[PDB]
Amino acid sequence: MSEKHPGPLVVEGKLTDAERMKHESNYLRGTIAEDLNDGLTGGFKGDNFLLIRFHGMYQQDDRDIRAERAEQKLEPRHAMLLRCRLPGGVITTKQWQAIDKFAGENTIYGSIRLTNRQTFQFHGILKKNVKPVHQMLHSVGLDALATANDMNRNVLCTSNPYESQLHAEAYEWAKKISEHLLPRTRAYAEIWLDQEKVATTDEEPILGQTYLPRKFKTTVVIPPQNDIDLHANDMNFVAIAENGKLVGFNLLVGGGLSIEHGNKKTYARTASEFGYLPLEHTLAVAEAVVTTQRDWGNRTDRKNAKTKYTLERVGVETFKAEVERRAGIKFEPIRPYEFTGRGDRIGWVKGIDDNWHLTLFIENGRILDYPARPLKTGLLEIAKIHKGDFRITANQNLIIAGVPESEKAKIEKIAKESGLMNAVTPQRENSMACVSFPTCPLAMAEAERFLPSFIDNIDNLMAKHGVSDEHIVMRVTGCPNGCGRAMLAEVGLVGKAPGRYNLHLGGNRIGTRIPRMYKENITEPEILASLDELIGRWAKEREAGEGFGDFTVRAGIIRPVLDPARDLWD
Amino acid sequence: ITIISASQTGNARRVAEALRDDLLAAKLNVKLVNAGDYKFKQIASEKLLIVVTSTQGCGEPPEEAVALHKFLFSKKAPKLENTAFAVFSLGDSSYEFFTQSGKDFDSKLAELGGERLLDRVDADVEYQAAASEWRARVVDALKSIHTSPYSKDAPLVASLSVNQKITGRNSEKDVRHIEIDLGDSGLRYQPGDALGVWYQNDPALVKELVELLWLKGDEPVTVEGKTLPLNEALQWHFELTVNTANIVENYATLTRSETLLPLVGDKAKLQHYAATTPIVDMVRFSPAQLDAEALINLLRPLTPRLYSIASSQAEVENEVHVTVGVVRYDVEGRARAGGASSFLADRVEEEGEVRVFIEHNDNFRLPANPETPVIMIGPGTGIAPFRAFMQQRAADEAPGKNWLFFGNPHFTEDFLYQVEWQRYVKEGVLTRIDLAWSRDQKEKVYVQDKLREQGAELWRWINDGAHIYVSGDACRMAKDVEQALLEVIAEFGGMDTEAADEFLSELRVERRYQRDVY
Ligand code: SRM
Ligand SMILES: Cc1cc2nc3c(=O)[nH]c(=O)nc-3n(C[C@H](O)[C@H](O)[C@H](O)COP(=O)(O)OP(=O)(O)OC[C@H]3O[C@@H](n4cnc5c(N)ncnc54)[C@H](O)[C@@H]3O)c2cc1C
Ligand SMILES: Cc1cc2nc3c(=O)[nH]c(=O)nc-3n(C[C@H](O)[C@H](O)[C@H](O)COP(=O)(O)O)c2cc1C
Ligand code: SF4
Ligand SMILES: [K+]
Repeated sequence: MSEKHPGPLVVEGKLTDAERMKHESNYLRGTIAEDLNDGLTGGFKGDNFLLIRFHGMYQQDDRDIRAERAEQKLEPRHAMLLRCRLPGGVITTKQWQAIDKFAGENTIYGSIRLTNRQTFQFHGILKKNVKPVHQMLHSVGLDALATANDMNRNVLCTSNPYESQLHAEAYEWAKKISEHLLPRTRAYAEIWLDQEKVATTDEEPILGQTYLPRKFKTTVVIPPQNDIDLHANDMNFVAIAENGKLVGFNLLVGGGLSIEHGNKKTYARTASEFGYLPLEHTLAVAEAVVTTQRDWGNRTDRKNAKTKYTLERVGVETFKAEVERRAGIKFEPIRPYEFTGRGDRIGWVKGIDDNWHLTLFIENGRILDYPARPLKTGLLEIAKIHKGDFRITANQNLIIAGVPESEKAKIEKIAKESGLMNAVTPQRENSMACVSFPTCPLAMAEAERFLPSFIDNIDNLMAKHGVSDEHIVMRVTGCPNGCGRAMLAEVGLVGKAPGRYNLHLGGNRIGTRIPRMYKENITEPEILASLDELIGRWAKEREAGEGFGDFTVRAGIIRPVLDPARDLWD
Repeated sequence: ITIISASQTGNARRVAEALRDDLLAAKLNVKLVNAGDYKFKQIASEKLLIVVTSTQGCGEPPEEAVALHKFLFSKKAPKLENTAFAVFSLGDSSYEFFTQSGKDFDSKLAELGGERLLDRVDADVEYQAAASEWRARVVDALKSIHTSPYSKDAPLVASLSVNQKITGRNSEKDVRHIEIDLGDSGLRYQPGDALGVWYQNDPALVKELVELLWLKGDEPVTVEGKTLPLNEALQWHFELTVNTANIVENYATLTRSETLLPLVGDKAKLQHYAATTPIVDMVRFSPAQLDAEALINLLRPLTPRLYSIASSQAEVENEVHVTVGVVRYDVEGRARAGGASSFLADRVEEEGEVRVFIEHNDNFRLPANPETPVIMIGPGTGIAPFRAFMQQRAADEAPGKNWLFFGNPHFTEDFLYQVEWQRYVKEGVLTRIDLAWSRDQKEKVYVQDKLREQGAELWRWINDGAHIYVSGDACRMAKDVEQALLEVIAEFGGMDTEAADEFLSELRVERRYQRDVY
């Protein structure tokens, strides 16, 4: 028996306060309906502050004016963050028109923030508009149920495969997986959709009364594209096809990127390969893995509850055996899959169905009406004109899918005039950041408002070094949680303090290697100096088609992380 | 013979006190009673009745005389047979309504057959000459601050401790929280009092006005018994931020401008002009080479502005807090502002020199019984005395219930003292709070709508002997809130509109319905 994983199946100890909140909430109801009707405070009091996440909203305040309002004898500007549940990122143009209208009208920021999990976010929603947003989401056939707190997160799917014929099956299976793992509770419909109460109790056969120990994240991967970053999320279904049709899935369990600064018990590890499962067993396997995580999770520690920690505690073999027993199947040996890259395909891409896919690069996924750059208005006009549907990408980009040849010229004309696909360097296309300031409560440094200037400087640096045609996956997070996935990039900047980051190098082009910490608590000028030296080194003594992370590992300037549960911090 | 004094700030009070003095010296009898302690329902048993009154926001009498005024309008007033009456009314020509309360009192007292021995006369802000010439004729045709040294004339020279905005950056209105350290002077006040703040005109505004008249700014002018330069006088002793009709027609008469002469003789046009433009913009429309003496004669003496105290000495000790709503408006792109509000907002440094005094208001006080429920309606800058009330009640650990009605355009920006109200409702001091944000949705919602919504609970509280307090705007808010109260009382009391008005007048008599409006 390996000593690496000697822990028990279930840890025994005092349960966290979150588990008590889930237990005593009466199946995600709480007093949210009552708390909506008070005007004294702009937020949710008591356990509702965390129970509203189960319904998809985060209570937030603007951190740029938090102290100013504190000294102004004013409460923090409590506004809700509404994240929608969009399995696979596919949103219809009618739904896009609805969400655009709501963001323009009933939202403080007036912006649609695309996320890296292939869904959008509404920021600055007042408590009086908390119910109308859910009403309109239901009106256009959407919902925000179980997209926050401890349930299955938004299910991802590769939004633009090279052979864009498996996307139909992959998106169908992503939607089926998302609907299967939804909570079987009527709290969401009773509170927002105003459905008559049923004189019986809920069951939750899939998640239980206390639900999952932590957030659960699932993906559907179509090789060789890895834009969804399957190693940052718990369950990954790597699609496998024979003769052009889906035949099965590859299951990879144990993802996660969140760490804690200076806590060796928290680490970011890549998902571990389980095995090949026939196509018809996808739902059973997802159920088995989710229930195994629910049973064997660490509910006594919230920094030890994610599926990666459970995998490293109970062992991969025992977890796989339990999944096989629960699903009543046997995991076939993994059929080989390869990954070519991780970025998006910006421009016009031809599909098999004689339709063109237009991927628009939106900087930081923020859709707004900028001066001389009306992205929101152009997107609205496209939605009015387009007859297909929009696909949000895991790189916070938007894909205008299914454009016919006749309408290709019109769509290009409206998009180009609105500054949606203006000229942008290749480096900026593979550069991403989390929301961070001014909305994220846990943000330590700037990521979204720091990424544009940083990438401008980096583009100038590459132009100076004569490598401006090449690109480096550069992700900046203002938090150790790794929401911008800085713990999978070639160069990652995790926030530590306002203006200070930790520089991480040694990543991978395909995102299958955590970047080891290089220098910590260094301001921006130190980061640019170090990156100037390293890019100058890379621009000369590299090989043909070599990435920056591969060069940094090979040149010996940094050492790669092999087993992140042991040597990530060492 | 009885003299009736109807005054809130107290300018009619001193006139009535001097009047009763020489009446008791000359005739005999003559008793003096305020409108608040007058048994007004026994008016028919009077021999001689002299009324000295004031004028509030728009024509309404002082809050203690509102009960008597509504009695005279209630069609239940008795028919007078053996009483002679004379009405003396104060006022200010700057406001729209000039001594209309006295006009109404005189007209009604004549209508019920009272003998008008002396015709009604009008008084401006300078009432010394009119009062002196009126009391002599009254006497002729009739013979068959507690202890503090500080007052309006000698204000306390205090210091500004805190000047903090209490509205969000996205607020269209600028509301300041002004904390003034009284020092060791020992100035004492009570909740419901007002802090009379002496101010100074903007040096930039004074300079612009002086150069707009092609003057220098240092030419000597005569002020009181001393000689001071023009800038000093215009900054310390004369009012520039308020335009009156009299100022406009005097400028026209001593200027003969083609753009001002046709307006002379039209009261409506003159008043609209005065209310629409400041003095400096009005003189910008027509410079006229006016000298320093003409400018000094044209303007009016500077007067302190009252601000409801937003603190209780049971909590803040030797400090006074005032919630100052800064008046800011733009004329043709030039940003103008009010005198005292902008003086406190911008022109006083921290620990700066501010001359203040206390304007005691007895008819706006918390109940003497701590168990009495309290209902407060304080939208806008009317929340200050209710902050003082809450501090005083929390300090005394009063077990009585408290109800607050607050209203403002935006919840996230215009909720004054929001954290304080959250804390007060946390500890049970403020039992119930109702908020009406008029600019948060498509339809305007004000405090009166919330009073209408909570009619049953308001009626139960009133039956429990609750006190109703109104503080804020008087042009629209006070009338709307009074109408909402009348509707609630009539609906939930099983009685019509007239009986509701009588019930409200009774509440005024029992010192249970009290207003501090402006
Ligand atoms: C928007 C997004 C980043 C982005 O710019 O795209 C994001 C934004 C936030 N994340 Fe995240 N997370 C986002 C992807 C991620 C991912 C990356 C991924 O899924 O591909 C991770 C790292 C991978 C992982 O955790 O396995 C991630 C790990 C977290 C964590 C750490 C969880 C943990 O294991 O400890 C937190 C903190 C928490 O859960 O309390 C967090 C918390 C948050 C919150 C809700 C902050 C909070 O707790 O209140 C953020 C709201 C920001 C705001 O103001 O709007 N976010 N977050 C992503 C939205 C995903 C979605 O729409 O479903
Ligand atoms: C008992 C009492 C209590 C009070 N309590 C408070 C309180 O708690 N808080 C508070 O803020 N005030 C309070 N006030 C009012 C206060 O005394 C002042 O009236 C107020 O603060 C404005 O002072 P000011 O000298 O700056 O304005 P002024 O300079 O005297 O007025 C500005 C002038 O400009 C005019 N004007 C305004 N807007 C425009 C426009 N857009 N275009 C053209 N002309 C315009 C006005 O009509 C006015 O003539 C109270 C008053 C009283 C009597
Ligand atoms: C808020 C406010 C509104 C006023 N409105 C008028 C008015 O409409 N017409 C008028 O003649 N005087 C008006 N005045 C001036 C008062 O009538 C004046 O101050 C009067 O002398 C009150 O003095 P007293 O309280 O000592 O009796 C107003 C004063 C204030 C403070
Ligand atoms: S990584 Fe930290 S700062 Fe960035 S979005 Fe996540 S929680 Fe916020
Ligand atoms: K991007």
